[PDB]
Amino acid sequence: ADCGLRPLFEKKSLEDKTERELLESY
Amino acid sequence: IVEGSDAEIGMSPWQVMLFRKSPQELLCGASLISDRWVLTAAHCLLYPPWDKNFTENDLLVRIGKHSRTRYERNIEKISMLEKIYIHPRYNWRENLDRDIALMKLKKPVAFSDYIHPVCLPDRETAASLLQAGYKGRVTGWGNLKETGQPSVLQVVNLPIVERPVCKDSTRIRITDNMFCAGYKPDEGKRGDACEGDSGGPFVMKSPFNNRWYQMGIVSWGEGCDRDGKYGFYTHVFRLKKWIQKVIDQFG
DNA sequence: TCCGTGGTAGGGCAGGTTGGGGTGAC
DNA sequence: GGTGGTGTGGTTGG
Ligand SMILES: *C[C@@](*)(O)[C@H](CCCNC(N)=[NH2+])NC(=O)[C@@H]1CCCN1C(=O)[C@H](N)Cc1ccccc1
Ligand code: NA
Ligand code: NA
Repeated sequence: ADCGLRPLFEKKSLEDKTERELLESY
Repeated sequence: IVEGSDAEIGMSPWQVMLFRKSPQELLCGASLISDRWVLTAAHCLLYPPWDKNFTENDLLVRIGKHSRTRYERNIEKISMLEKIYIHPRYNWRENLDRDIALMKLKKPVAFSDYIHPVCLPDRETAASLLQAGYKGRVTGWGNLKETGQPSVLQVVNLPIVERPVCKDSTRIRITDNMFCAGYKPDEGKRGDACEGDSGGPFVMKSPFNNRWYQMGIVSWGEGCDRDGKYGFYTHVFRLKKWIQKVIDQFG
């Protein structure tokens, strides 16, 4: 329900150090 | 995980450690999908060519961890298993087809900063994201080379590969229940899962809604991070109705 | 155009927690 | 220690 939204990342609008790498791959 | 790096804290809160009660040893990865259910690779539990067949009371799962061995007080959750469910069509002999299992926890787990379920993909997400070239992310405490193990959780990002390339890469018969991921030899960048990382999640972040989805389970390989060779992952969206049925039937 | 009857394996030819549908594979 | 540390914060108490 709540799935997929990390408390310390998405719920703070804070990105992890390599996630853009994924998003640029789309 | 070969050629990855240390995970940030809370970076993969659905990551689960499959543990054996005695000897106290780490068997595999797994992932949190509901408050009562964990998804791993079947071969983590049952692998008859080596007479492996673990009961419900042989194992624990540890959720919320970062350190491999140390008890992470007021951070981790240790849970006992109610029931193990292996896919009836799991083929241990030939190619680890449908290499998937579900473990029902004896009690529901409380989510937190460190413990939190990943989403399983719908049709649209899956259509959209399972495309060669897109990168996803694999995590685990498996081995760092192929010939030792990490102090904390390892993460690496790797691209999904075209099926004909995956098919040509390996001698083994591959089914449409599995996909492969990795860099090619002329792409320069490197990386792979390795032994001990089985059951760990291959995940992707949805550009449409910001959620992370589990597209794969670390299933198999030949070596780890060998040029021309790619990591093989259980195609999770293909087996989602089994996952559904079991949950809804035995929750 | 094909994707069950044994296989990873019982009992049976349907269906189940399983024979669907897919960046399909032949 | 209970779970490491020539430890007393940390991803967490004291
Ligand atoms: C069980 C998991 O820890 C492990 C993960 C290996 C992933 N490796 C890479 N490079 N991504 N799985 C395995 O080791 C599986 C389980 C048993 C055999 N196996 C293999 O990888 C063999 N190397 C290949 C194989 C042998 C027999 C049947 C299928 C695959
Ligand atoms: Na059957
Ligand atoms: Na301490």
